[PDB]
Amino acid sequence: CRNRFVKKNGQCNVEFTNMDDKPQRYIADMFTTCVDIRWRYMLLLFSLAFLVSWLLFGLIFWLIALIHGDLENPGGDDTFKPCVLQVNGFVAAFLFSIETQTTIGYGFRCVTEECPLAVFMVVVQSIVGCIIDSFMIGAIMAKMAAPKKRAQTLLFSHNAVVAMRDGKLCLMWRVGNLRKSHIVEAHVRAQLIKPRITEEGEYIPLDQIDIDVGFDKGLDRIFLVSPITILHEINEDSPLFGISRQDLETDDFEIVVILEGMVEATAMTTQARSSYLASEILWGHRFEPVLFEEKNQYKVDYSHFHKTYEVPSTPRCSAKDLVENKFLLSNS
Amino acid sequence: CRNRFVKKNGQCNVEFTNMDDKPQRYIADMFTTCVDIRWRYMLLLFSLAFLVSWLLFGLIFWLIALIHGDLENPGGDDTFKPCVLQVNGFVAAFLFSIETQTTIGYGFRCVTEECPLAVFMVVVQSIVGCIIDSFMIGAIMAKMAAPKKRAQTLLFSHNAVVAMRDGKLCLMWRVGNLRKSHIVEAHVRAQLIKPRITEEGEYIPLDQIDIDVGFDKGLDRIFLVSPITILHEINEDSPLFGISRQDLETDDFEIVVILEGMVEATAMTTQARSSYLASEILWGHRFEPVLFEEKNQYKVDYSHFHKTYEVPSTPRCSAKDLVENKFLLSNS
Amino acid sequence: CRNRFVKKNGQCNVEFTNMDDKPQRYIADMFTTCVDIRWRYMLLLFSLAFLVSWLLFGLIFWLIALIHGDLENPGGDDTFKPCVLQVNGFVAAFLFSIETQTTIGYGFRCVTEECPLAVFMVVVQSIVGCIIDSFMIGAIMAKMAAPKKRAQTLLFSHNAVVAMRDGKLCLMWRVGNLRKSHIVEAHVRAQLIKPRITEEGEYIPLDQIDIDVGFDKGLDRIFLVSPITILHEINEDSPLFGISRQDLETDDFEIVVILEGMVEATAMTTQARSSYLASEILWGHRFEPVLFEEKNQYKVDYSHFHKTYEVPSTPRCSAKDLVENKFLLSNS
Amino acid sequence: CRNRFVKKNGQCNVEFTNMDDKPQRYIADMFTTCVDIRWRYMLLLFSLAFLVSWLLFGLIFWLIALIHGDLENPGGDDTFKPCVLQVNGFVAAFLFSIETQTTIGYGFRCVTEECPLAVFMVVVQSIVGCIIDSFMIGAIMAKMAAPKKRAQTLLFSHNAVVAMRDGKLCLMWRVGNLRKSHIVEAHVRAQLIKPRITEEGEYIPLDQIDIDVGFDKGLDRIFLVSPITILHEINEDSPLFGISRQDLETDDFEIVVILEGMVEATAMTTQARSSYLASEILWGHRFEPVLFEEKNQYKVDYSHFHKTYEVPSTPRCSAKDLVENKFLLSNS
Ligand SMILES: [K+]
Ligand SMILES: [K+]
Ligand SMILES: [K+]
Ligand SMILES: [K+]
Ligand SMILES: [K+]
Ligand SMILES: [K+]
Repeated sequence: CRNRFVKKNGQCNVEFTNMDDKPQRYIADMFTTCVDIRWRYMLLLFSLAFLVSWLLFGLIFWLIALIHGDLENPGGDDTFKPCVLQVNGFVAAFLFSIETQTTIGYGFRCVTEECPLAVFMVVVQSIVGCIIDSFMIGAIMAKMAAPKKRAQTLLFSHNAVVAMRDGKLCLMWRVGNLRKSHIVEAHVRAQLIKPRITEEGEYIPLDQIDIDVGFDKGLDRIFLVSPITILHEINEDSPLFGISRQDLETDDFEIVVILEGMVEATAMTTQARSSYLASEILWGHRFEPVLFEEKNQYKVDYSHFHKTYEVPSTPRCSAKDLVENKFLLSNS
Repeated sequence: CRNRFVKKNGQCNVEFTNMDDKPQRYIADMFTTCVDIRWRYMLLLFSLAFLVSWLLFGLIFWLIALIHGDLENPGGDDTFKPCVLQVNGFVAAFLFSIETQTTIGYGFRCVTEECPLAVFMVVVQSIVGCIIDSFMIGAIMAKMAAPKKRAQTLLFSHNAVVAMRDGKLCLMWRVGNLRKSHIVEAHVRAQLIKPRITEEGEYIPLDQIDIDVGFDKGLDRIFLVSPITILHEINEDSPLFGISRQDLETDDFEIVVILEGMVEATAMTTQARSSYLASEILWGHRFEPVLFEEKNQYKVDYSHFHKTYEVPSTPRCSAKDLVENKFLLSNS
Repeated sequence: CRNRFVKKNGQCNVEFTNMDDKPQRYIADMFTTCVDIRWRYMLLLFSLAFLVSWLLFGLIFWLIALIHGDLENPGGDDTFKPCVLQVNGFVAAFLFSIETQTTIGYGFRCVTEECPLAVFMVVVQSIVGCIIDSFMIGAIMAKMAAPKKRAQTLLFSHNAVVAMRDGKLCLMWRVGNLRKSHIVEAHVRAQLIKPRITEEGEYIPLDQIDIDVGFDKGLDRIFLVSPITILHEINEDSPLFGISRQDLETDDFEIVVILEGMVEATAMTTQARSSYLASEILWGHRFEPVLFEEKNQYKVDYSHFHKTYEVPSTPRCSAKDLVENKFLLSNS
Repeated sequence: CRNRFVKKNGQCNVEFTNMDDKPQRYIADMFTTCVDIRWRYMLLLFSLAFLVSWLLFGLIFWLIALIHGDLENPGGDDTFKPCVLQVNGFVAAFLFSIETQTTIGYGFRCVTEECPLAVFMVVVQSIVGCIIDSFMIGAIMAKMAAPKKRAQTLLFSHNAVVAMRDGKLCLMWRVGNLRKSHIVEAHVRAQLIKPRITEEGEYIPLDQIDIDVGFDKGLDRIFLVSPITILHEINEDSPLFGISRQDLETDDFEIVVILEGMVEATAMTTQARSSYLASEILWGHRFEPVLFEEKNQYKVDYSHFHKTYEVPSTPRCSAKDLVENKFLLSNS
């Protein structure tokens, strides 16, 4: 009922305000800023840069022609040589500027040996043109390769389940790869999200509490080919230790799940996220198997991926009740 | 007898089906998609992009010439100036389009100061041409650098062995580097693959069970120069604890081995994989040494890399038998 | 009073001297060297490279024209063909050199089929031009993407605090993200900086002593959306164990804080640093909450980020006193 | 006396032989292969690629001119239009090929609307030219950024020392950064190298034995500004446990030291290595302090970096002797 901290699609539900220094901080960070904005704005920006330098040098060449007197004698003659042939006005200056910087160089408008300043300006513009190109190439390459997109070929089950596995009460959710290309050095994490008040009365608007997926033993590291069911064994140290099936219909909390790993092709790290609300957690359920063997290989049927079935033999009490009860029986 | 989950060459043996959303998910992920397809398709795609934009602008310039009336007066005269010189029809329009976007700019077909729209279109096409170039460069750079190729200069022994080392029964396989360039931050993992039924009757089509290579102590991290023999000591926590030489000819299971690390030049992570079936594991064997010293250095003879010899003194029972037996003797 | 090892802005306060081999070591490392210098020097260097090769080949073409005799017959005639058309002197040679290497290729100055050496030199310069371009592109891309800039969209609280949380005395500082884009695989570290003398009398000018943020349990790994308060519980192993509120006004030491993680877009690791002097640590204080819920989402108010309030119930003695005192009471 | 496995400069002392499949394995890995070879070979290879495609298309255009009959009428007339203007023979064909692929496009030799095949070939060559460019750019960028070069601005002390620190016998060596730019996520490892025979008689030509630098506690992770002394406390689990000052003049072994971390600018991982022979380890010595404070900052004097002084109070026995002796005294 409270609210969702992280959407099922991985998107975070918080917005920032009253940030103070953001513009100056975004300028020092401008590259990050630049690759974060939408494609259409990034490109708009670069085409502006091209446009602006074309106009600028165009203006320079125009001025040079003006003062040198080339406007009235564009192609020269035996007695007169222009700084740049065929610049008759501003459009021509602009065209020349475009043809030089882009290195198209049609040649109708062309530099001559006449004016050291025009030759100089052609040197500057060629360099400046390489610089801008380099920036545009860099930004495009970067933004293109963005690894977070890989998270959309990665999959979490719509639900998480609670069931007995190997004698232990466990929280389980399913991750899968939608591509035949690997997630290298993949590993999982999970957190329980909810506000709480400490014993000193300090109010924590949202506390983030680890959910042990096997980090200490290195079992958080998975080799992901066909879908894996991720397991949190609920025990003395689990924030879920004292929670039973009925506490699930009542309580308001959220479990954030994460899967990190490197996109095989680029070895770049992507982070895939989802979330399970208390109401999205199915007590006493098990995931339908997606994997099966055929003659020469194994196949994953992905239409069973989200599916679960009831296991009525599942205990309805907390792992705490389960432990303590075990010790009334074992104790008498 | 069951089947192989991972081929000796590292290739995974599973195929995906009934995937639902794949096309839309592959489009949001399109870059990953694009660098995953074969070189010939990726290139085909880019040349299509070039072709398509050339044709398109060619078409534009053609239309402009048409309406302006340049088709009937390609080179102009004292009284008439075309939007783009020498466009006499569609081929010429197309050529002009190619020469502008590629920045070849022969110049026979050439823009004039006459039509703001033609000049404008030359501005747009130059920008658009830089964008496409940038994409092609990005994709090629990425696909070219793909780190998984490095896995083919990395090597696993064809067999794994079981032998006593330093008083402990151990599973061993050999990894090696085929290049004089390093694998940075290299480390190993192994898993035992097989289906199993839990005590609650839940059927796991393939369970992946860690094989402890030294993670807790950090001994999973290796410095790989000449071939290292990787060691799994079989003990109370080893899934192999209760397995003896005869259980090996009988049982059906598989051990997946992994070696991850960064290609020295690019510091990109590669994952190298292989697999040992129960029948590919040699009980009571040891690897032939590949390393030997000469006057000023050490040399690795790689023709001994896969070779093993029998060690008949090796115990034929399980590490479990071995432990418990030790405590009948030590116990009486 | 001593001095600050790391500035609040993350900048390190040490300078190096008497380095010996620096120039030769910087040359072998030249790329790193090159991307470390300021933008204006890096660019100055590349434009020098362009300039130098233009001049050089310009010189070559000039010499070729000279000896071949093209200077006196620039455009040739029925009886004579120049090596490169229209090179009348050095400026023209230079222009030709620029037009070829940049691939502008106006065409007024143009290579002919006449001299194998001129054609050859055009081949060499085209290649050489691609090489230099490639270097400039590489350097610019790299320097542009530098991940340390991301650290300026990351934030530490101006102060650190000491307060009871969940029955334990803790040192706390606050980190936050100023962007809606993630820090992937983020984690924290902290060190206590100060000189000390060992029991053998060895003087360590500055010793760096770990401050346990949860590494053993993996709690150093944070998922950072809205600001997290980082917690050091002061206990038997904490270098702060024996320090009380009064020891804070007296002692001279420093706590260096670090947050590392990958910029989402580029998956490149950035390191963000700050520092708290003893005098910058507020005993008996708690951070003002920045996070609050509204109808459909959560919002962070960043104007409360640095703010703290007094918690007068906080004990003023050391965690050591606190422990030992607990055992006089529990002991009688 | 035996031999050095890793040189002081980090270079590994082993060579590989009898490798079998190397060529085919190097071809699948060709990119890695290509960025590993020397600059002069890599460039030679690309200029070959340029040369080869220029020649090839040059040949095509020549053939086209030949059959079409352009060789005898290079510039055409009112009644005849060539496929490509001004191709009079092979040199001209070659020039045209160069001018098109490089996009120089002088324009004297120029495509016409006449032959669909010539136009087609201009399309193919433009694309092919972009592809090759892209490869060359990729390879150069990669090879340029190689992170291992960073290891030459990183430094190990020429010697390692053995001395008491804080009541414990420790092996110590010194690492330092020669740049004002950081090594991000830096950490250390060390190994003891030597051949040995197991209790089963198995001969290990060189065994690599971990030297505990603090991995379990996370103290292997260092924040490196001014030089750090790395510490191996010699204890029950140290392979050096039973080694005393005299065992050092006698025994033959080697300690390999490693420092890994990401180059700040590129966030690429570099590995820096060195080695200490038994004879390069100084028993009863301490490093001279390089760090000192001045008015507004700290400075590192790098001329003291390798220097050590004698500490005559250092015990000359093994950590084993030291422990056991402690328990004869404490025991009576
Ligand atoms: K031209
Ligand atoms: K890159
Ligand atoms: K541990
Ligand atoms: K060009
Ligand atoms: K051109
Ligand atoms: K041109």
